[PDB]
Amino acid sequence: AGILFEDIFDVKDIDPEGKKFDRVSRLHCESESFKMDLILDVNIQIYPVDLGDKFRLVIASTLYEDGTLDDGEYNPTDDRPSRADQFEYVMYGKVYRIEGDETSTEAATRLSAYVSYGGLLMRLQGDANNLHGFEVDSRVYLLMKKLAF
Amino acid sequence: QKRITTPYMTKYERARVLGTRALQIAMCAPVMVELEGETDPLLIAMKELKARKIPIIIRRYLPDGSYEDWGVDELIITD
Amino acid sequence: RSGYLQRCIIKHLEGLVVQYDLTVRDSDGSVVQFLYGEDGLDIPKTQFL
Amino acid sequence: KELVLNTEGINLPELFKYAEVLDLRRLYSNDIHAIANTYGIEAALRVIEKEIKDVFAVYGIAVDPRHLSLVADYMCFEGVYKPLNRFGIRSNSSPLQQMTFETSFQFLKQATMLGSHDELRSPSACLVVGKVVRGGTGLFELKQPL
Amino acid sequence: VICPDMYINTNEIGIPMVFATKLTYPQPVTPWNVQELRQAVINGPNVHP
Amino acid sequence: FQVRTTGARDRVTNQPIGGRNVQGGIRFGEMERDALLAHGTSFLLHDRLFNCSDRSVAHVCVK
Amino acid sequence: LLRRGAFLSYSQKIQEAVKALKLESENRNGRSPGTQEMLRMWYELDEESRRKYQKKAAACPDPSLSVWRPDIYFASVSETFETKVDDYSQEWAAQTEKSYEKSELSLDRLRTLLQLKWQRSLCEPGEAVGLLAAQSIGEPSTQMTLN
Amino acid sequence: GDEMNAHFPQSELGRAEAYVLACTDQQYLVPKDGQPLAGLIQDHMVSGA
Amino acid sequence: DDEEETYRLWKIRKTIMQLCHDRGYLVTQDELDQTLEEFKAQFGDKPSEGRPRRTDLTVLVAHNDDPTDQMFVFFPEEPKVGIKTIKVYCQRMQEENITRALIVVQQGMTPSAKQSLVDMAPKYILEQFLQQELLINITEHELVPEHVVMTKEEVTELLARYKLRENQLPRIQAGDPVARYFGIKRGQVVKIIRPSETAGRYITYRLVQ
RNA sequence: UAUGCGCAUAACGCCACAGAG
Repeated sequence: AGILFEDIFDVKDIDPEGKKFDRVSRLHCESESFKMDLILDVNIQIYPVDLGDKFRLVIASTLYEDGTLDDGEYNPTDDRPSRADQFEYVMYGKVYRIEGDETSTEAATRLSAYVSYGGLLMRLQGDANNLHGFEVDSRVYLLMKKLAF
Repeated sequence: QKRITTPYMTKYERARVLGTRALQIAMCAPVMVELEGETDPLLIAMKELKARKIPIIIRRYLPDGSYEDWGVDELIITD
Repeated sequence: RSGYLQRCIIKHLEGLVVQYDLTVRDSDGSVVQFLYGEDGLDIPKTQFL
Repeated sequence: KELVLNTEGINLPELFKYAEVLDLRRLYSNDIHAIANTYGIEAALRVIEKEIKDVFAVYGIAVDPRHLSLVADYMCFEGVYKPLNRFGIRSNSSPLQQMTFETSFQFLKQATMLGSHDELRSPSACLVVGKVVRGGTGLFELKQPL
Repeated sequence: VICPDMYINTNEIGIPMVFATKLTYPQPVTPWNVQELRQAVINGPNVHP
Repeated sequence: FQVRTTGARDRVTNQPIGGRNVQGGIRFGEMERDALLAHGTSFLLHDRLFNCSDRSVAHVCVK
Repeated sequence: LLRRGAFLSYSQKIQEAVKALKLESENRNGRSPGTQEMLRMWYELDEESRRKYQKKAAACPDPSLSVWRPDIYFASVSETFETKVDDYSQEWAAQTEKSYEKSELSLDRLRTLLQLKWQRSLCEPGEAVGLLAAQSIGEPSTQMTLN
Repeated sequence: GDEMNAHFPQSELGRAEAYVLACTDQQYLVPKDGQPLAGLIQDHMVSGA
Repeated sequence: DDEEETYRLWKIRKTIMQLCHDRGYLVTQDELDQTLEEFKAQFGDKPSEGRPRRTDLTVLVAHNDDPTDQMFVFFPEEPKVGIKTIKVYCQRMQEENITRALIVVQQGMTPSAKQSLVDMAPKYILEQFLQQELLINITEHELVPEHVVMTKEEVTELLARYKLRENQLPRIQAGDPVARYFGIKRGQVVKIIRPSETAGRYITYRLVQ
């Protein structure tokens, strides 16, 4: 596996700061298993999300379970199996900051991690025991899929 | 005596070094570098400045009348 | 009004150049500043300092 | 939130009586001649440099401080606050620069009466006689080694 | 008169054929630019270059 | 539009003449002189204001 | 802002409470008897211990730009720039421990970066700074209306 | 309807200090306060935004 | 009157004490920090009654290199000072072999006595100050930088570093208020530490002409 | 100096109006 994070989220609010970019909704979500909360910009033309939607959010370092080869080059012609075949909405972006709170006690149970998917931003905040695989300038894949319950 | 001015070639000195050397290559002065098909004497003078193969002496006059001599080989060129 | 002012200021301050000791001197050797601008620095290059 | 006196008119040693109520350490004035006769010439230099900044700052214009320090160091070179006009150019070394500025016949007449010498180092005097100007690419010479 | 142009670089100017066949430069003849100047002499004063 | 390579000269100063109907020269005036002194290009003023207006050769007694 | 001197320090810190003892005399010429006693002690009671008060009350050294030429002496920067680089060194030292993904930069090579950039930002000899100052007072004056 | 003068330097010295000193690439910052003065204008700052 | 002339005499004593310390004369810390109550304790109050006489406030400071060159500071009694008073002051100076004094007048001198004070030799260097221009020390102002007179060994290495003539160096007048404060002869070079805003401190040099 | 073919022709200022940026 190259999965950096995996959880089931639930949309608690949509655009709270009220900025309303066209084709983009900001989803303030909140987790089920962990203390995680999500802020996520999605494309709502190609993949619309309503209030109260429950979706499964996975963040991976690669799309291939047979060894994290980590190309970063995009062939549309590769019909080899991927992680993305089991998901509905897949992005790809760079982690541009991670931060938390510490006073001589490192990673003191809060660790934000800000990821930008080509301009569609994302923070994933929570306990730092789940936020280990993230570092700045790293490439990650967002992989979300609505759960039908 | 010890030369107490800047070890770097100023921007006004490389203009006049390239001007004088391109005027020399405008006459039939021998070219110290390999011409890779250039026909402009400025480009040849820039290759000679980059290869440290210009022999001209800059005489830096101080405002009392005194001077000190620097070759372009012993000045630090930048971009 | 803005042109004659600039003409007068140019015809006074034209001789002032930075010498090889870093002193801004007039054309007769008269020392106006011992370092240019009291620190010696160039205005286009102090922007990221 | 301090309180400030502001007088329309200038008498610098009159306010020295009231040193117990007024902060005379931070006295300021527009008149550069009053500051030059009360606090010296190196204070009048900073008054010049601050007054030009206050002129341009009404209009949101920021001229860099090094230009103002050079202009004030030139106008206070001789120990007095000198104008930049045809009466402050009488002090100049080069008769040709005085002629190319203003009243060329009067400076020509003075240079002829006094027998004035021009060393041809001014930028005006080098362009009258067709010689390369000393600033820029003319502060130095190039020598060819034999 | 000046007109805009985006499809030249920022360090460039667009010179017309009216001016380009009238403004000359005194290029001295060296053995390493005599083919270019020889083609330029054959073209003459009304054909660019 | 106008362009002047060489041509007629003023009969007093041997500098080019003014006008495009007489096929004359354009000025490189005082503020252009000032702004080119500010570049530090001194041979470019020497070009524009001595080699391309009036470079004459006088005879002096050196004594 | 306060004043310095050898005799000033010797009278200030040392012989103030000593002459605070009573003397019972008059002013000779504009001077207290305590000042006259401190002049007597300074003249006679010191011999090569006034070198201590001489060196402990010496003037601040000149700035580096007037002593060491900034074009040929590395790290000879301005005093304002040295204050700024020291403040940013103290403030940058916190972020390499706090903020994540440290960037293989040190304190001393950062100082060397800033000092070499300060040395390279100097005016080249030849620069007509008077034309630049003239055209920089004159050109904004076209954007200034009248009264 | 503006007009611009194009002076054409006739010596290698003038050319070499027009390439080095007075080039457009070196005039990026204004000497007044060191701020940029070359930059894109009207349509570009709308479509880039 | 009283309580105003005592304030004026206190301020123009404190200022000439700061002046004499800045010129390099031996002045104690208590004599610099003299409060107005300590001034009423040392010298009298009621100058109209005459417990402080201006004859009684004449000080004699001495210089820190050697006690051979000491300096008077005279506060003359008459408001308008003529040659008749400065002849008496020079007769006081010739007894104790004093080569320098400083007269603090309360209205200005006559121009004949001004030319008299200039007309004394190098044997008698007499200077004059108005009382009004001693109510505040001008060197404590925020715009006035620090002025340091240079020894002839420092002027030599100055003119040797820049390969410079004294004709080329900037000028400060000898009637300049800070040149009159520091008591600088013509021909001496004054080092000036400017509190710069672009740099921290800036050393410039001016010659007294 | 320009044009034309060494040759032939033409070799400008001052005011005042109007205009361009």
